[PDB]
Amino acid sequence: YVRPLSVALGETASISCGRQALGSRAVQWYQHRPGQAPILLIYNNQDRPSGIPERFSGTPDINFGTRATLTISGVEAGDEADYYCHMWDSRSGFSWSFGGATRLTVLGQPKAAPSVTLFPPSSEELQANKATLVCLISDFYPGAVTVAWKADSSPVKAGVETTTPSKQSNNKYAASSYLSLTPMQWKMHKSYSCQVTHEGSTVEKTVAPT
Amino acid sequence: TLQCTNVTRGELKNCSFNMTTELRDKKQKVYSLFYRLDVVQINKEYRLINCNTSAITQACPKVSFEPIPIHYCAPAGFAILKCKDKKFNGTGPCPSVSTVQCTHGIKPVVSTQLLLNGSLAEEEVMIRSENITNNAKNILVQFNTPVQINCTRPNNNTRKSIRIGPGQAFYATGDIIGDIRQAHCNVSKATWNETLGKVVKQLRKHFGNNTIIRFANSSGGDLEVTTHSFNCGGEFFYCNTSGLFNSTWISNNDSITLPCRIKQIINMWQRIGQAMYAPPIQGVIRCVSNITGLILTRDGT
Amino acid sequence: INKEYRLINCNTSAITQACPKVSFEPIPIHYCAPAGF
Amino acid sequence: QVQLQESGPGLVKPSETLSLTCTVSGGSISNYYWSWIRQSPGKGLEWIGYISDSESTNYNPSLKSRVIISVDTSKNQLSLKLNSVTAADSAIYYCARAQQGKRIYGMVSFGEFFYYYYMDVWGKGTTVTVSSASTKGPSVFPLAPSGTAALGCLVKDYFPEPVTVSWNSGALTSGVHTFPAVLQSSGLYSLSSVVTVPSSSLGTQTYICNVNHKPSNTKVDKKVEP
Ligand SMILES: *[C@@H]1O[C@H](CO)[C@@H](O[C@@H]2O[C@H](CO)[C@@H](O[C@@H]3O[C@H](CO[C@H]4O[C@H](CO[C@H]5O[C@H](CO)[C@@H](O)[C@H](O)[C@@H]5O[C@H]5O[C@H](CO)[C@@H](O)[C@H](O)[C@@H]5O)[C@@H](O)[C@H](O[C@H]5O[C@H](CO)[C@@H](O)[C@H](O)[C@@H]5O)[C@@H]4O)[C@@H](O)[C@H](O[C@H]4O[C@H](CO)[C@@H](O)[C@H](O)[C@@H]4O[C@H]4O[C@H](CO)[C@@H](O)[C@H](O)[C@@H]4O[C@H]4O[C@H](CO)[C@@H](O)[C@H](O)[C@@H]4O)[C@@H]3O)[C@H](O)[C@H]2NC(C)=O)[C@H](O)[C@H]1NC(C)=O
Ligand SMILES: *[C@@H]1O[C@H](CO)[C@@H](O[C@@H]2O[C@H](CO)[C@@H](O[C@@H]3O[C@H](CO[C@H]4O[C@H](CO)[C@@H](O)[C@H](O)[C@@H]4O)[C@@H](O)[C@H](O[C@H]4O[C@H](CO)[C@@H](O)[C@H](O)[C@@H]4O)[C@@H]3O)[C@H](O)[C@H]2NC(C)=O)[C@H](O)[C@H]1NC(C)=O
Ligand SMILES: *[C@@H]1O[C@H](CO)[C@@H](O[C@@H]2O[C@H](CO)[C@@H](O[C@@H]3O[C@H](CO[C@H]4O[C@H](CO)[C@@H](O)[C@H](O)[C@@H]4O)[C@@H](O)[C@H](O)[C@@H]3O)[C@H](O)[C@H]2NC(C)=O)[C@H](O)[C@H]1NC(C)=O
Ligand SMILES: *[C@@H]1O[C@H](CO)[C@@H](O[C@@H]2O[C@H](CO)[C@@H](O)[C@H](O)[C@H]2NC(C)=O)[C@H](O)[C@H]1NC(C)=O
Ligand SMILES: *[C@@H]1O[C@H](CO)[C@@H](O[C@@H]2O[C@H](CO)[C@@H](O)[C@H](O)[C@H]2NC(C)=O)[C@H](O)[C@H]1NC(C)=O
Ligand SMILES: *[C@@H]1O[C@H](CO)[C@@H](O[C@@H]2O[C@H](CO)[C@@H](O)[C@H](O)[C@H]2NC(C)=O)[C@H](O)[C@H]1NC(C)=O
Ligand SMILES: *[C@@H]1O[C@H](CO)[C@@H](O[C@@H]2O[C@H](CO)[C@@H](O)[C@H](O)[C@H]2NC(C)=O)[C@H](O)[C@H]1NC(C)=O
Ligand SMILES: *[C@@H]1O[C@H](CO)[C@@H](O[C@@H]2O[C@H](CO)[C@@H](O)[C@H](O)[C@H]2NC(C)=O)[C@H](O)[C@H]1NC(C)=O
Ligand SMILES: *[C@@H]1O[C@H](CO)[C@@H](O[C@@H]2O[C@H](CO)[C@@H](O)[C@H](O)[C@H]2NC(C)=O)[C@H](O)[C@H]1NC(C)=O
Ligand SMILES: *[C@@H]1O[C@H](CO)[C@@H](O[C@@H]2O[C@H](CO)[C@@H](O)[C@H](O)[C@H]2NC(C)=O)[C@H](O)[C@H]1NC(C)=O
Ligand SMILES: *[C@@H]1O[C@H](CO)[C@@H](O)[C@H](O)[C@H]1NC(C)=O
Ligand SMILES: *[C@@H]1O[C@H](CO)[C@@H](O)[C@H](O)[C@H]1NC(C)=O
Ligand SMILES: *[C@@H]1O[C@H](CO)[C@@H](O)[C@H](O)[C@H]1NC(C)=O
Repeated sequence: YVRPLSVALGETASISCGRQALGSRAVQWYQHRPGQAPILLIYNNQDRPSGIPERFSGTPDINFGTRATLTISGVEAGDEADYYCHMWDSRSGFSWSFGGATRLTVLGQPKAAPSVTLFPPSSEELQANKATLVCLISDFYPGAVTVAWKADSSPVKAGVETTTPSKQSNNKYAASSYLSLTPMQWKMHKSYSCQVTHEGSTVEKTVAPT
Repeated sequence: TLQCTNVTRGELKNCSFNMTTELRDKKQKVYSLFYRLDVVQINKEYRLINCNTSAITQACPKVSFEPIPIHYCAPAGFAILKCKDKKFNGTGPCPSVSTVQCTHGIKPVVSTQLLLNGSLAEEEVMIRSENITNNAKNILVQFNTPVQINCTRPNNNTRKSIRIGPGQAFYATGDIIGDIRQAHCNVSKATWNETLGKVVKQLRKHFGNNTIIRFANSSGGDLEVTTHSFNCGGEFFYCNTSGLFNSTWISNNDSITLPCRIKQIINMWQRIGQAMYAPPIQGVIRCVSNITGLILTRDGT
Repeated sequence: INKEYRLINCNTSAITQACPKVSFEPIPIHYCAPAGF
Repeated sequence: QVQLQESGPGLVKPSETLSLTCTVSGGSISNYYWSWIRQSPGKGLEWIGYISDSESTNYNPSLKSRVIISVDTSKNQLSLKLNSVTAADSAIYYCARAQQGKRIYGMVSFGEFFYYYYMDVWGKGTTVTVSSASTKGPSVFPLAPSGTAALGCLVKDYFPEPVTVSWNSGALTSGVHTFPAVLQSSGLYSLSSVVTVPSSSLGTQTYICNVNHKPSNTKVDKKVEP
């Protein structure tokens, strides 16, 4: 399961390990952004691989008792991922599973507003007896938006699918939004909108059949 | 009846048992750790080693097993005579004699095979026996230079008080804090090589300047004699000595390691019907002592 | 711990009942020094 | 240095053999330990098993009764054959090189050490989906634009994940923006890419989005123009 942790931008992160050791330990730390390759941060209790910032530091066991904690100083927005504690020690056997995914969320990031781009049905799919509006939303933070479709001025609510806000490489979020229509429903209307409410404000983008 | 399990090779156990409380009508299921040498079978069911032979008395955990220098004195009207002969073997007429009222500081060290913390020999290393031709006479060789031995049980043990009755407390081994390791001893392989060379030099003076002198380990008996049996910090060690006596001598950093085991149910002497539980010692035990003598036993090239 | 009770000493010490023939009466005691004192 | 790349069916029917492969680049296969790690949606990183430089088998007991990690040294390639697959086996499977560390705490002579394994370099990943539903190629529909302008491609009903989108075979890479997919109630993902483009070059330069869907062996292109 997941352990929540919240730090502020540019502060120090104290990720405590899930399972504290019984004897002499060799703890591996892993950073995992969901849907991506895990990144080894610290393999020996204090040793880091080639290409890891100094701001990542693990506690070595010089004396017994001191628990293993991952220390992230000057936390960036990119340091938002799951952090696993791979705990081996002399008393427990062969630790097959990784740690408990600590989900570090960084607070105080720049609040950026979305970028709506609505496309009409293409001529090919219209010639294929199927219409599809696509309302592309991107570069918004915090990553959570609510989409509202409108045929002219009336709500639609029927036949709409929307992505969950996935994260971008620029540490902002993006989400698609498709409204499936019949080729005649899209022709019998004057306009179609995509109200995109992010945080506490809406952004309208309308598209008409001409 | 004890319910024991291995502790997470397979030497020290983890046993639980229904125990009497401070009320005569209440039981309690407490657990404790016991070494292998203290338990025998019938979760697997175990039992203390002494239960089918003798009662057991837990040593008071305030008295110390530390050898304090003891002086034996003769009463008024008597006297003690010392021997100032730096090469005085066991018997014979001591040329230089002096009278004392009390003996020197004698540490009552209960040891085995290796004479610990004893007094040295001046001039050269001495060797004594009643009839050295009689192989049933233990040879009491006493060094002139001490070879140092360091012993330690590295497990950070914990003591757990268990109220077994009104004013009756059984001190048990709670659990190990940290690593589980091996109890052992170290001697310098160099200082033990030259000390065995001095011993082997005096062994030819009555066995032959050409015959070979060989060293082997024990050939049988009990744990108290087949191993270096002593006390360290309050717990009774039993150290394998095959790594020290494995050398054959002809007419003409270094470290040896001795795998010691630890036992708590000990009959101090050959006492029949009496056993003692040594309470566990908290912390990490390590003691530094000199082996100054030796007790050999020739075979009978 | 009807209500449940217990002797006050049970969690600290064993208890010995005084022999009911010996008397707690202060008898005059005389302390004497040995010969030579 | 050393890099790895996985490849596999991407879609395996339930109760079957989930074959997988991973070719490593820039290193010898027979002097490093290799480990398989999968990460299911919602669950955590699960260690499948690992093979040594001596080609020794040792699997997670959670699976084991279904895993058999092989390795062919003629190439730099080793496999992974999870069989009797069920619904919960859908995950992103990763190919990582494990290195062995010998953590000594007491005496090496008595055996007072223990071996720990750490993966330092990883494979990019291979999405595997388990479902009785057959595969299906998509169908690219072009999104025509209208200082700055934006155009893209609609990749309608396909199954299963993923699809790769390249613009001008790889030439157009700045300003590109591919969006995550959308699973419709019919049971098919619909993805859409879009490229922000300077307005003056709309009528001159040509744009072609290259959509590939591997489970269907389909390679399709399309043009975008007002
Ligand atoms: C009686 O007699 C007994 C027997 O005669 C005798 O027993 C001895 O007991 C002592 C104490 O109990 C034992 O000492 C321990 O030794 C352990 C092993 O140390 C050896 O190995 C390590 C690692 O070796 C690998 O790595 C180095 C590079 O680091 C390479 O150069 C090596 O070649 C090797 O790498 C190859 O081999 C691996 C296989 O092992 C392969 O997997 C690998 O791929 C490679 O092929 C060495 O670092 C040691 O070097 C030290 O020794 C030389 C002399 O040889 C010294 O000059 C110098 O000081 C060197 O430092 C050595 O060779 C140690 O692991 C152990 O210390 C650790 O553990 C304890 C308890 O767990 C910790 O409290 C302690 O702090 C140490 O932890 C550090 O290291 C671990 C592991 O790396 C880290 O995870 C941890 O975070 C911590 O790191 C911190 O310190 C580091 C420096 O140490 C530092 O770099 C970090 O940044 C961080 O600050 C302990 O010392 C000894 O082994 C027994 N003897 C024998 C023969 O077993 C007894 O003492 C006698 N006396 C009595 C009983 O009174
Ligand atoms: C020798 O043998 C004895 C057994 O006779 C051992 O003593 C037991 O040791 C185990 C651990 O090895 C103990 O189990 C632990 O109990 C803790 C107490 O939690 C209890 O109480 C809470 C109420 O606060 C309940 O909610 C809970 O359910 C428990 O009933 C737990 O905190 C521990 O939980 C850990 O493990 C679980 C699952 O593995 C994890 O999910 C947790 O996150 C956590 O990490 C654990 O359950 C047990 O209580 C001990 N028994 C007694 C009687 O003390 C000795 O340890 C052993 N010694 C040696 C040296 O071998
Ligand atoms: C052979 O003789 C040796 C010395 O004559 C014996 O070594 C002695 O062993 C005992 C028990 O193992 C030690 O007593 C322990 O002392 C420590 C603390 O000591 C330290 O702190 C005091 C401060 O008061 C300081 O004065 C000391 O010098 C130490 O720095 C306690 O924690 C223990 O509970 C216990 O009391 C002796 O200290 C130790 N003496 C020396 C000089 O090392 C050895 O055990 C003998 N061997 C045999 C087989 O009998
Ligand atoms: C503790 O571990 C030892 C070591 O494996 C166990 O010894 C085994 O005991 C069984 C009897 O139950 C024998 O059949 C095996 O041959 C033994 N193996 C070895 C290597 O000696 C012992 O049983 C374990 N004890 C407990 C309580 O788990
Ligand atoms: C008490 O029980 C112990 C169990 O260890 C007995 O000692 C063992 O006895 C068997 C057979 O009698 C021997 O094969 C073992 O070698 C003995 N082991 C040891 C360590 O002595 C002991 O004889 C029993 N004592 C009594 C009085 O019954
Ligand atoms: C172990 O070694 C020597 C005895 O051989 C002792 O250390 C010497 O002790 C004498 C008298 O006690 C001193 O005159 C020397 O100066 C000491 N030498 C050193 C280097 O310290 C030591 O006390 C012995 N330990 C015992 C007998 O427990
Ligand atoms: C052995 O373990 C005990 C704990 O079981 C250690 O005692 C601790 O010592 C630290 C000081 O470094 C104190 O802050 C703790 O409160 C102590 N704990 C207890 C329970 O008393 C002791 O340091 C360990 N010793 C060794 C040599 O490992
Ligand atoms: C036994 O232990 C003693 C002390 O723990 C060791 O003596 C130390 O030796 C080192 C290396 O020569 C010196 O730097 C120290 O100063 C010594 N300690 C003291 C108090 O003098 C001794 O070497 C050990 N011997 C063995 C065989 O393990
Ligand atoms: C003391 O240590 C020696 C080795 O240092 C042990 O010798 C073993 O003896 C058994 C027979 O009982 C053999 O099967 C092993 O091969 C021997 N081991 C070695 C390394 O030679 C001896 O057993 C130990 N003493 C005790 C009482 O166990
Ligand atoms: C035995 O039980 C008595 C119960 O009276 C304990 O004494 C009381 O302890 C509590 C808290 O420990 C105090 O608040 C009371 O003031 C104590 N009363 C008296 C009269 O002492 C006593 O501490 C217990 N003893 C042990 C060793 O556990
Ligand atoms: C304690 O007594 C109960 C009574 O039935 C029994 O079930 C239990 O196994 C006993 N425990 C031990 C450790 O003997
Ligand atoms: C000790 O020396 C005397 C005379 O030097 C000798 O008679 C005696 O046999 C010696 N002791 C032993 C055990 O040989
Ligand atoms: C003595 O040594 C022999 C061979 O080295 C071994 O078989 C035997 O178990 C040893 N005995 C003791 C008591 O160490």
